[PDB]
Amino acid sequence: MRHYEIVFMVHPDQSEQVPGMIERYTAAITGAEGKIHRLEDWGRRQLAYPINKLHKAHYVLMNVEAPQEVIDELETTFRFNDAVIRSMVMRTKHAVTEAS
Amino acid sequence: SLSTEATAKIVSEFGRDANDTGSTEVQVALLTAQINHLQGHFAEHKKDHHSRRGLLRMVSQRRKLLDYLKRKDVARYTRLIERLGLRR
Amino acid sequence: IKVRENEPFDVALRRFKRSCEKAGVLAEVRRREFYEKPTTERKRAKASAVK
Amino acid sequence: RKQVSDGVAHIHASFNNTIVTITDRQGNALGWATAGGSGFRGSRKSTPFAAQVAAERCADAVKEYGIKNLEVMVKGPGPGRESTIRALNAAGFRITNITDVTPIPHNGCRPPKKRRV
Amino acid sequence: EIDYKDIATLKNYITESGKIVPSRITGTRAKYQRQLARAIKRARYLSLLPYTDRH
RNA sequence: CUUGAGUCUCGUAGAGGGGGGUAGAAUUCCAGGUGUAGCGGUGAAAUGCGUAGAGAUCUGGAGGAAUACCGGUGGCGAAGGCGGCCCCCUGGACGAAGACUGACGCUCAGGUGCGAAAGCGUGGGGAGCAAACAGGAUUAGAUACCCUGGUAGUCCACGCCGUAAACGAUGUCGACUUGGAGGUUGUGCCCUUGAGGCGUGGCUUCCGGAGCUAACGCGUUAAGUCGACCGCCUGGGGAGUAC
Repeated sequence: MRHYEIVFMVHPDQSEQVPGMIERYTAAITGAEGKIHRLEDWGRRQLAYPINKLHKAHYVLMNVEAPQEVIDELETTFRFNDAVIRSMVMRTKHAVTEAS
Repeated sequence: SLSTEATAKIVSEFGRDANDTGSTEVQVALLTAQINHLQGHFAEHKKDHHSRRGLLRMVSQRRKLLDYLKRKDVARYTRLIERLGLRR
Repeated sequence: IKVRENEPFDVALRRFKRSCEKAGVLAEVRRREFYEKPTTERKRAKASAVK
Repeated sequence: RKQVSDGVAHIHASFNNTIVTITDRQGNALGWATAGGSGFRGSRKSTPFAAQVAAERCADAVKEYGIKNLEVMVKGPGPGRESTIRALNAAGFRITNITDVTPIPHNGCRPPKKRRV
Repeated sequence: EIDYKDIATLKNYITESGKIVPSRITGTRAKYQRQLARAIKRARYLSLLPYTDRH
């Protein structure tokens, strides 16, 4: 498989869904013969610019390792989900853990 | 390019011994794979020329090797062209 | 570019931001573009910067 | 007769002319000036000391309220990016923040070929 | 440096305009300059850092 | 047989290519608020736009093209060319311990393929720019330069056309031959205590010695000393024209 690192920022007034969103994704990854060696909840915070309006959003990281196939399934559930304002996921670059 | 679990795999199928990544029988066969595999890639995109240049490279480069075998051991040639379904 | 100071006075601080953009990358546009004229004059003016 | 108290002032600094409008906080026109309308026209304007007399004319149309303080919005290059702010500092107005709102793209549209003599 | 979360060690390589500081006044071994800029770009999407300044 | 050439391993840098996403700045336009007699343009002017309310300003929306800064005397590519961030498919280059094959190589008429821009066909798209065209100005005249507009086109797909000062105006491959300063990227090593210091490869700038050259100049990336193969020249015009 190939490592990853996805940081999704969900709408500020939908934070309560963030915790639930994590379980789904995480569960899938685990059920995809993958691994999760990084995780952190940044919560709400001011933005550089009012990206997609407002001036704050909920941040979360990841840095998985699951097979590209199953992660490509994420872009869909990510797009078709007004909760999440912006999506941004880079490639492997070898397992990343702690710090951040 | 090609995956190790495949490259280091095939080498142990045509090599007249062990870890003989040099052997024509090996190298040559190793070329067909990356070639056949790319044919599915070039089926898409098409306009991607800079990648075909390398494709053609390994193709002619493969032929340069086939001619050699014929000029070093007639048998080995016809004995390998089959295992690779070459000539077409 | 963002100024702001206590104690009313028209000192300046303004020409501080006048070193990153300002009337430069402005007139840079102004008229037409460049295309080949730059890649060339940009690589000739470089020769100047030698001595 | 509204008494905006404080409102930013846009300084459309251009070459062939310069104009400053003392708009309100939200961005409503309260009083605008103009070099072309400042006696001298043709092209005699432009020059800084010519725009200063223009924007200063606002303190005659926007003075009906009582602007006790105001910011400054300088846009575009030309002889009127400094002059304006100066004349305003003497007119009696205050100041809250100076800034350049000149439209600096990222290689978007392709500017006009133009000029070639 | 190869990231964007390290927003802490980036505000130094910019200015009141959030513009990527040149390598002239940095001499950041070049190879690093390349990486340093790449971060400031992608990092701006996560609103971690600003693009311009007027907005 | 192994040093040429190639394979394997593990790393490294890259605007190499094809596909799909996505972001921010700006322009234009549509709508509405504020506000009022100018705006725009030039050397001046005028056409043009303005009291049916422009310009300015602010809020919301639509759309297309290109990606400031980083950006460099930088990098990648056979050439043409290739700059936002992200993912997917993919090519080449280089270094190092090495392990492997064993001359499998160099060049290449004909042949096949790739080719800036402009142009062509079908269908899309169209913000800005702009051949044509139309006004205004300049002038002796002005079928121009300048100004106000503006259509093809520029953008996308797919197919065609094959040209360029397609330029290093310098064919590809290999071996030799004083030096100096620098750039970029790999690797070994050094109280690795450091920005760092010493080597050893790749690519690349500038100066320059011998030599070469008609001179300018080229000068280890040669236009120097040699070897292998290919393309080409034989006065100017007529003519890259006629058939």
